[PDB]
Amino acid sequence: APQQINDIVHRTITPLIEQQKIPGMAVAVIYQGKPYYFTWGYADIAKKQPVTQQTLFELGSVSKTFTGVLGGDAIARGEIKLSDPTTKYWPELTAKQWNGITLLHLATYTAGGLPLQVPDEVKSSSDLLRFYQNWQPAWAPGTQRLYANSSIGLFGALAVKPSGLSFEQAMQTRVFQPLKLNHTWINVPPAEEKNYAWGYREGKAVHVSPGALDAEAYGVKSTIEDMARWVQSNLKPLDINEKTLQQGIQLAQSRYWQTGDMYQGLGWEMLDWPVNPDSIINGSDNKIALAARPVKAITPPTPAVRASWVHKTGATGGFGSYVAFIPEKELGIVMLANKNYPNPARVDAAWQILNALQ
Ligand SMILES: O=C(Cc1cccs1)N[C@H](B(O)O)c1ccccc1
Repeated sequence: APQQINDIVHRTITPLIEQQKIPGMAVAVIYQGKPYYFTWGYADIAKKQPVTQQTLFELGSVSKTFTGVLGGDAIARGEIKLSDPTTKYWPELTAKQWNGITLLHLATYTAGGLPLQVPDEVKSSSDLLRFYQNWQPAWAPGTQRLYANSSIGLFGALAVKPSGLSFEQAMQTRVFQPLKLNHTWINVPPAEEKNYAWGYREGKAVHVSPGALDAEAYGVKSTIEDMARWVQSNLKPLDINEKTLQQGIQLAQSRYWQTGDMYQGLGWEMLDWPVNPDSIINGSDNKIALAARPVKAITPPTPAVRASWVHKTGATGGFGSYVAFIPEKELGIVMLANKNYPNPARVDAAWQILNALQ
């Protein structure tokens, strides 16, 4: 890598790994469109397996960006419309609080207070119908944003219904394969287990547990190479050959709602560039990011703005990920770690690196 990239990445990440006691980490910097990779530490402490460019990490909520894009692709295919009521795709959702709640509200966490987590007790498909039927919104739809797995998770499940494909099959066929993300998975195959890093929570090696709508909200595992390709795809959607996927990417970066200086896309979150680093750094902290906040509708949504800082944080019990890019500068970064460490530390490091290179 050019020495400038080598230096800012190592001078920023090495201290981070030491301060946060991260076992293993992989970073990709996309500079002028080309990827540069960096790895440190361990994917499996006990077995002394190092992190490599082929190591799989749990992406946690960064998976929502894939769900948003898959949803965008379904819209582009004419299979669903964000203005469609949720009941159009789940007629069994007859409870009256659902009248007025559209796929847009589900995708953008504005349905009226759907909860952050789907309860552990929910497993069967009928357990899920019961959970949503019994949920009582705190607010009218389209008035407040409350980040929630049960919101975008349901959007993902419903978005693929017209296709008749399972969510995993749709994701593989319509997003992973076209983009050549050949080492990106919702369920890690046995052939790839040798590369699946363990996550570490309080020193214990752990992997994400099965849960309702897990694939849709936090279930993707990927390598640093495939994630750099994901960043390149989102930085330059026009280079993508598959028409509906190119449009879906563009739709996921449209600005649907505004809260403070942040705009909500489908999965992706965006701020105008140049950004005030404190605004995105402090903003990433969980109980700012997970708070109930009033939203202003952007009517109609603003098409993807090239001069934006587009990003998403993600975590599972044992992993912490972060992706951010700036279309206008053809610049981006992916940070994958097998410890769920504070979001502000991720954003601070990313900003230090990208600001140095911009
Ligand atoms: O819920 C998850 C995945 C899991 C975290 C712990 C067990 S599964 N992730 C989202 B996302 O990374 O934003 C989340 C939700 C609530 C709090 C922190 C993270």
